Amino acid sequence: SDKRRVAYFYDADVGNYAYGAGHPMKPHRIRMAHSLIMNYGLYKKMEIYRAKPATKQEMCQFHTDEYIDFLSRVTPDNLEMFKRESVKFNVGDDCPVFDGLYEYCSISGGGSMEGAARLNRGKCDVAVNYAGGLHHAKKSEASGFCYLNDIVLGIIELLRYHPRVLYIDIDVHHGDGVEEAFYTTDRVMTCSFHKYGEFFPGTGELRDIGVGAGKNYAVNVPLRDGIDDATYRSVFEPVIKKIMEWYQPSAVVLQCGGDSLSGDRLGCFNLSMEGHANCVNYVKSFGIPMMVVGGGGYTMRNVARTWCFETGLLNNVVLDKDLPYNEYYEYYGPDYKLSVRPSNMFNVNTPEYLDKVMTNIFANLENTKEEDSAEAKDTKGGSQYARDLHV
Amino acid sequence: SRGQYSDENDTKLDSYNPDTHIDSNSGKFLICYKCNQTRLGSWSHPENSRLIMTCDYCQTPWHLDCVPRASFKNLGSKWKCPLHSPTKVYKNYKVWKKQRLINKKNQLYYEPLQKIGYQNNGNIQIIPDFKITQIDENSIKYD
Amino acid sequence: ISLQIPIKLKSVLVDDWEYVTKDKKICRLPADVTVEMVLNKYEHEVSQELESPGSQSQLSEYCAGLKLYFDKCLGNMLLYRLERLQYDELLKKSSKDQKPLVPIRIYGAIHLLRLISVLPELISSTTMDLQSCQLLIKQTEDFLVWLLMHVDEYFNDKDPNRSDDALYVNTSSQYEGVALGM
Amino acid sequence: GSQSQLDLQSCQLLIKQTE
Repeated sequence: SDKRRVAYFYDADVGNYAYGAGHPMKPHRIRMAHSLIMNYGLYKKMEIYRAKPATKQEMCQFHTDEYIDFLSRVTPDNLEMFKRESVKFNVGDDCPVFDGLYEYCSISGGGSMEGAARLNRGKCDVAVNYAGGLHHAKKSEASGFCYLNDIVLGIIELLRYHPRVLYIDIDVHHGDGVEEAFYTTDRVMTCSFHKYGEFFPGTGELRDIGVGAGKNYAVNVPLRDGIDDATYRSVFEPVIKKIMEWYQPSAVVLQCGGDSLSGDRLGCFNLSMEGHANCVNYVKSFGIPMMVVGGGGYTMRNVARTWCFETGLLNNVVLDKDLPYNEYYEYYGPDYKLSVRPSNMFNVNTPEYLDKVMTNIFANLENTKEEDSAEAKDTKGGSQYARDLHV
Repeated sequence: SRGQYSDENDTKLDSYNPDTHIDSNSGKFLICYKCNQTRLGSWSHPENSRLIMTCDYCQTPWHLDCVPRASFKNLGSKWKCPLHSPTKVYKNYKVWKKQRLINKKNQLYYEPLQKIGYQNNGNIQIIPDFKITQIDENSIKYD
Repeated sequence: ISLQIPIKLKSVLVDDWEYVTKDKKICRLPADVTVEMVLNKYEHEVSQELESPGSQSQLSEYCAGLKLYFDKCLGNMLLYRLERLQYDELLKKSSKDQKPLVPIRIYGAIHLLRLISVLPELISSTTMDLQSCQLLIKQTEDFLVWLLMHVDEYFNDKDPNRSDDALYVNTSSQYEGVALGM
Repeated sequence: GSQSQLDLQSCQLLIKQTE
């Protein structure tokens, strides 16, 4: 809607990491999203930024000392001797290790703290971090099939400028660690959309809205196996409208998870480009400070398509469906158009069930009313452009 | 299997509903308690069809919209229909945990002689050491 | 051979098993009540409620034998797979300040009752005379009868979710993962 | 509206009612 200054941080090292063979969750989607953004000519209203690797003693702001020290010491050649810390944090059993793991966590946490600092100094209204998005882990855990929770690393880094923080999770495999870390405090409100069925987090309920000062201030909605665009609009607009009319947040952290797209390895939702765009569009419509972060997406074509669409609209330009030639020209679909087609799969959700969720949510919410900190030390990294327009 | 406490634990078309709305036990239709609508729907427009899960204890029908549930669980603890006594009712405080049932030589015993200001903290086998006392409905009405 | 475990205490053991495995809860390490205080309450209470023809001799002898039994046979049969790493870290903390490894004064009456219940499992597989067995069974039955009256004070029905006096600490995700791993 | 109401607890109601 209104004109906004959108900042986007990307590290080239994020792309060249492979989690493993047969691995759905992977970092290669970030480099192709970056390439699509670079080749779509979005640089006219954008600035490029380089994500500095996370400093060790500031990385420990969320996690424990031994967990970070293990992550900086973990590698495939010594995982066999690392058995205790391998099984203690669910590392190598469900989430295998690889070369450059600590590098990935460092650059992801650096990008998240960079977005938080850009929010703090206020030069850019919106920060986009596709490089991070690791949003399932916990203080001493790699559960939820990831390794870090860099959103909660970036949320508290923006607490100093933003007292009230609002977080939204729209993809499946919701933010167990995100709502867990900010359970008992009203300062950060965690909203998450997920399905009751068993997922990588597994958690999420309708009665776990908070304890202590954070009571009634962490709303979770249990959804069903696939939502139509109209039903998702009817379940998203009133809830977020009531939240912004009651909570009065001063910041928004939006999880741009591609896991809820029409067809991926573990996703089970059926939203098209319109359905995924309205989540960001609605929370953009209030103009309060914003931080877009993305970690979801098991299929490259769908998550790259929706990330290019989000990058397009976020700058208030008309993003066309045609894809310019790039290194991934023969990648996205047969017709090579930027549109994720919603599958012909049934709408399990009920309007009566949605109305019941609305009524109990409204009745729930009616009762309520470190040597480098706050720093933006980085480099633009736009001197050389790797635009491959030649076959 | 490995030393667990075993107490109660063990995307297609509309065809889920006929497989759930008909149990073939007596050739009848099960109707939910909150609303007296089975809501099987029509084949041409299956969006009005609602999935119904039955209880694993008393086989009470229940719509997925009346009780806040969104999926069927068939691994782990069996789903409990919310029309029974609470297991951990909380009222410093008190954590009621029942007194279970005894099948060893009918040790649980049945002695109905007072049924007045019984104060037997629940645990009644209603009729028309550990002691599962017997109670009647007239006493429940009276008190 | 098999001692008359009262049905209330059988329910207590099943509840403890549920808490350990299904609910994933372990007992308080710094328990307010251990075996030392329950035996102190025994000697403070049961001595004056009966005459003294000499029964105090073998009464205290059985108490001392039980106390000695609770040390070595704790790490042999007890410690459900969740509690192995808590035992490891307890002995590591005991060895940190050069203190001797004495685990009897750490665990509460739940492990004491569990050791009481596990007696017929290994009593039968040894050359152990019935003459002392009858007296031991009778006095252990008296022990369970005493525990019956004290069951509300000693195993009060509380959970580790809103107070710290529930004689239980809940498992953590890392501790749950590493306890059942190895 | 209570008008009337008439182990070791099998006889305490009668003495309470009479006395």
